[PDB]
Amino acid sequence: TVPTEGLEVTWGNNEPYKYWPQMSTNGTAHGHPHEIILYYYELYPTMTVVIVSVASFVLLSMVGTAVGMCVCARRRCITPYELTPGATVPFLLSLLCCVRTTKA
Amino acid sequence: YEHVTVIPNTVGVPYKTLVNRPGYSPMVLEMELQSVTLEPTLSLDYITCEYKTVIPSPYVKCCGTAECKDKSLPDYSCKVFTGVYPFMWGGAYCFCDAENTQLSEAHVEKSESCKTEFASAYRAHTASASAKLRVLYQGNNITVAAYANGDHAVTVKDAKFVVGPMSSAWTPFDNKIVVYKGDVYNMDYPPFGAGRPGQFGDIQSRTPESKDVYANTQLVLQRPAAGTVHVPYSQAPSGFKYWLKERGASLQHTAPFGCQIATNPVRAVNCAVGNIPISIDIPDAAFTRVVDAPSVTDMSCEVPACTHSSDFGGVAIIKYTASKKGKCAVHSMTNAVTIREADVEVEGNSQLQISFSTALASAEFRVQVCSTQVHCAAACHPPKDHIVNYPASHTTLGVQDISTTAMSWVQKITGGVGLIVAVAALILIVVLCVSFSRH
Amino acid sequence: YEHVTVIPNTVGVPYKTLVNRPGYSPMVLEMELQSVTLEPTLSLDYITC
Ligand SMILES: *[C@@H]1O[C@H](CO)[C@@H](O)[C@H](O)[C@H]1NC(C)=O
Ligand SMILES: *[C@@H]1O[C@H](CO)[C@@H](O)[C@H](O)[C@H]1NC(C)=O
Repeated sequence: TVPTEGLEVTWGNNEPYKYWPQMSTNGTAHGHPHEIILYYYELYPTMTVVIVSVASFVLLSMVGTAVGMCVCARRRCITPYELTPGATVPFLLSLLCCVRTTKA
Repeated sequence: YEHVTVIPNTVGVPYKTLVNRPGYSPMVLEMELQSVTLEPTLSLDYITCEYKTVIPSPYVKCCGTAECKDKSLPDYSCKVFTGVYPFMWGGAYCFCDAENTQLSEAHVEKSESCKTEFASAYRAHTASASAKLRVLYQGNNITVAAYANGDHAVTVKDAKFVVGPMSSAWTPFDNKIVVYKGDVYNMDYPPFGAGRPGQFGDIQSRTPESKDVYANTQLVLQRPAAGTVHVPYSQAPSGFKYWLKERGASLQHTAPFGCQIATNPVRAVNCAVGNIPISIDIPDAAFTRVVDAPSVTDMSCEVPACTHSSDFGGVAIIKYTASKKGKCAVHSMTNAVTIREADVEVEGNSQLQISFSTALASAEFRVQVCSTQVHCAAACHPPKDHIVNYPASHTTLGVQDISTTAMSWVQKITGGVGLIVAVAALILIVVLCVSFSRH
Repeated sequence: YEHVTVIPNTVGVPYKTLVNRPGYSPMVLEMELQSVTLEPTLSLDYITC
């Protein structure tokens, strides 16, 4: 296994051999069929796959913040009609349509 | 002007530099070091070699009692064995039987191999560096030797230069170093006079031609048998005559960073780590005027085929329009790419090509030609092979590096929902506007 | 360099296939087959006269 530095290998009384790595097998391209991550497989395979994993993590955190705003938004759209005893708020929920828009 | 450059300590890559003297032409100069070695300090501690036992003939003390006068010799040893009986053609050598004793005595010494074939236990501390470097200076592949420390100045051909000091003070040698006739070993030798018996390190001398040596050979003189008139003595195995197997290997094959170690003197060439700063200084006599250089217009660069390999995998083609006829230097201003051409001859409205290379997939890049910026972009390909037998040049790169549509993808997927979180902020402020006007 | 392709099993039709290494100029390549000789395996049961 030739390292990212490079290999020296001597055999017998011959003058030794000097080997080096290059770009990969490279079953890869750039398109709508992606083949992008395989380009990743020469700039550090199994290093900064932590970057794409934490990138999936920060996008799931972003949509988790979307879950946070949706639960705060449903709670604060229930806030104007907590149980306001008029039984009829058309210009609240007709203008709003959070949940159960049949309740006047 | 004076120009200070820095080059990483690797052999086999033409590094380039630009000396910018304002009011004058740029100076794209080339350096390439061909060999860089270390000269560790010479201090031989002790020679060591193969011993030889010196055994005098026995002293058959025929029915008297002998003794031995304790002469001071290195590993002198003696015993008077009683009750001996030698045999010859007339059986016993002498007549009587009871008090028949035998004075036996032996000692150790050097050999003739110590005159020629030995090992030297050696002390070596911090070193100097010496190197040889080729500069492509204006159609001249010049080459200058200099011992690099920051303290040696050499001027040739209207060029003054001070090389060194090195940045890494690492050295492949430890304190203890043993040399044999074509190889070195970083092994702690036992100190002279403190030689453990049997193992390597026993029989020792300071100079190769002393008349005194130190030894530890555990010599025991056993009892002779009946008629076997000889010297029954304990053998002393010395580390040299079996030293051949436990060598492991020389430092040629145990070194870090690929140093080649040649003896007499013990140089360590191509110890490739770190970087070296160089100071070059040059007056006007090679500097070219700004207005007397042919300025150019109509910068039209493009790349027909780039391939991000280790060879010149990109041939960039550029059509231009100059002012007059003369030399023109070309230079890469970012470190993603590298060029193999110092300067080219340009007459007017003409076209040239250049052999560049980079490491990544897709990059845009602005070249300078005789203080004229020209930007062109390229999308490249990887080579189909996996292993080559030479290091590349551009492959020092970062991790935040430009690409193809990858950055359009990362600009896509961060679309954002924080604006609709701000819409939730708007619904909470429009409900809190009833009583949110005090704090 | 290395190329794999599929031609349809027809006789007497010219065909061309594009080979493209990177870097160098690509080539188009002309080929045409003439026969597909089926050689089945033989074994003699008997003769009759
Ligand atoms: C050859 O022998 C001489 C004297 O024995 C010694 O000084 C010299 O270093 C030796 N050289 C080699 C190459 O063995
Ligand atoms: C200097 O040496 C290099 C070694 O490859 C060669 O390519 C270059 O053309 C030489 N230049 C001159 C001016 O001798």
